[PDB]
Amino acid sequence: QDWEDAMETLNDNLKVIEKADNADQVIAALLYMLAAAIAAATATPPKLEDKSPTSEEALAFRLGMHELAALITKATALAYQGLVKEAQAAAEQLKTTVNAHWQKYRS
Amino acid sequence: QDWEDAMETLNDNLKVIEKADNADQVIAALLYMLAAAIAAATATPPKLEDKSPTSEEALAFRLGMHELAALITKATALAYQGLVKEAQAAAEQLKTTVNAHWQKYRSAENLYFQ
Amino acid sequence: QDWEDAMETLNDNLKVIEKADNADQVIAALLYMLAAAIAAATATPPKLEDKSPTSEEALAFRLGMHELAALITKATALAYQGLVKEAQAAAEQLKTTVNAHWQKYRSA
Ligand SMILES: [Ca+2]
Ligand SMILES: [Ca+2]
Ligand SMILES: [Ca+2]
Ligand SMILES: [Ca+2]
Ligand SMILES: [Cl-]
Repeated sequence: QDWEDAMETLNDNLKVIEKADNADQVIAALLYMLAAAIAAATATPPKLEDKSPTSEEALAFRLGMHELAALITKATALAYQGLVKEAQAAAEQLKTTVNAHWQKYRS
Repeated sequence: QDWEDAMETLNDNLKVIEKADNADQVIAALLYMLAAAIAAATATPPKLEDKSPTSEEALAFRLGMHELAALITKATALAYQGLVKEAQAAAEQLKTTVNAHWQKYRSAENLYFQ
Repeated sequence: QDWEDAMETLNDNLKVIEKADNADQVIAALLYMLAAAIAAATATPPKLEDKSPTSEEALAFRLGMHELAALITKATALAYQGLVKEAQAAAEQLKTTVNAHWQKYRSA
């Protein structure tokens, strides 16, 4: 999947998490988000199409995707413990961090 | 030897997944693969022994191992849902990707000058 | 968020694992450790404040954190199979790794 596909998967699974009723649906959605965040870190967003992958700018992009994976993993740990509303709050919060990355690198 | 060892762990656990009878057996094998994929991205394969770790070619290698981690994680999501046949099919697909990475970065010395 | 805050989360959750009685307690703590290791790889520790983020020294730091995430994930696989004592022994090994990394990268 290209970068925009991975971002769509993040968007689609955030919507699943906010409507979820039990931990298993929240964890499954977070695992799909984690896979997408890892994939996004290996892809090239539009704003970086012609940049050297070892540039400071490309590294900052990949680190930003790694930050998303950290937050997704923390929300997975909350949900694993049965703290489903807490994991849902964490997902709502990391929606804004995902959005920051999306807006920075899209188009 | 670290990269070759990780690749062996990937191949070993793909066989576990093919023989698995339930979701928990598949998930455990995928978690071992994910650990080996992450470890492999910190290793230097034979093809890159002489290159700067900050070179483009070394980064491309690391991102290729991260691609494998993403496929493994997706298979793990399928197995967590109970979609065992689907996770097994995803694993058969990532075997092809593991093979491609292995052929790209392994030592080619047996093939020199053929 | 601090590199130091991620190191504290790793330290805290190693104590949780050492006192655990069952696999789910170990798995939850390992997942918090995995989140912290990933987060730490995106931070700049004091030792690296004077270096380019694209330097070999910064890359070695990030790969040391990735190495820690691999060990954490392997301990999670052990605990997922019910091998609680094995997972706790793996955690004792990564205590050493976390300590070494802390000592290396703290202080400018
Ligand atoms: Ca597409
Ligand atoms: Ca069988
Ligand atoms: Ca503190
Ligand atoms: Ca403290
Ligand atoms: Cl076999």
